[PDB]
Amino acid sequence: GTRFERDLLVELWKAGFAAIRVAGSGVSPFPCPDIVAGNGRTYLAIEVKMRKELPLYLSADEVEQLVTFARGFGAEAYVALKLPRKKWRFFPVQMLERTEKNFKIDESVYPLGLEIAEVA
Amino acid sequence: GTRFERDLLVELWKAGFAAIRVAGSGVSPFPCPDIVAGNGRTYLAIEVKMRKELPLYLSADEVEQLVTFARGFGAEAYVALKLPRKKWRFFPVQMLERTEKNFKIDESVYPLGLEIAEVAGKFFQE
DNA sequence: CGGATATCCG
DNA sequence: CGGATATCCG
Repeated sequence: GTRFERDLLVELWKAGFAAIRVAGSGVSPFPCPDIVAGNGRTYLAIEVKMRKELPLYLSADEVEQLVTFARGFGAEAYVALKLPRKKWRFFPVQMLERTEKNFKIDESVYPLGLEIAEVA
Repeated sequence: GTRFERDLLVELWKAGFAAIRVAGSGVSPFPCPDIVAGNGRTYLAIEVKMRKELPLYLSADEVEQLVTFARGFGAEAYVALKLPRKKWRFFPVQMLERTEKNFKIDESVYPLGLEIAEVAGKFFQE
């Protein structure tokens, strides 16, 4: 829980990123994203999710907010997803699938996600 | 809160930055700034300070950690200082005055600080 | 958020 | 070295 978020930051740090947890932006009612990270070359805006199983559903609003932040900041928008017994896995927002009104990572997308080492 | 960070976040947003306050910005063993901001081309790591009057003293450790973070992340390190009845002013770490063991912003340096519009203007540098 | 000590400026 | 401030830690 708190455990796996610590694990995610420690993995990012070991991969060479300085990474911070976000408290807020002072202008929006919601804190976005969850983590921002940079290594001097690559910058990441990360929405962090844990799920007991697939699929992960994301609202259109939450994907829009993440993409808008990433564009305004100069970062790559990512979703980090933790499943039980699995390592953290990273999905560029471009990998998300659409539902009628929203977004998802289902069984067909999950295998395409990246290990932190590849993101670097 | 603080209400100071909040007010600075609003000014950064008005100046075209996507800015965020850093959480657990004291309880961590690793270096981390108060605010991190980007506008698509410029990246800032900012230590935020409010004082009734000059000088602002800054510890060697606080400045070293700010520089270390900014180097690892890929950002420019700045101190943001608010004095009563003055707008926020931004100081690149290279601009800080030195005391015997630490750092400060005092009467000689305060006038050289940048207004938020000049920081935002870095967008157009190559 | 605030009380008390360690640091340290001048 | 005296007193202002950074910092710790409940």
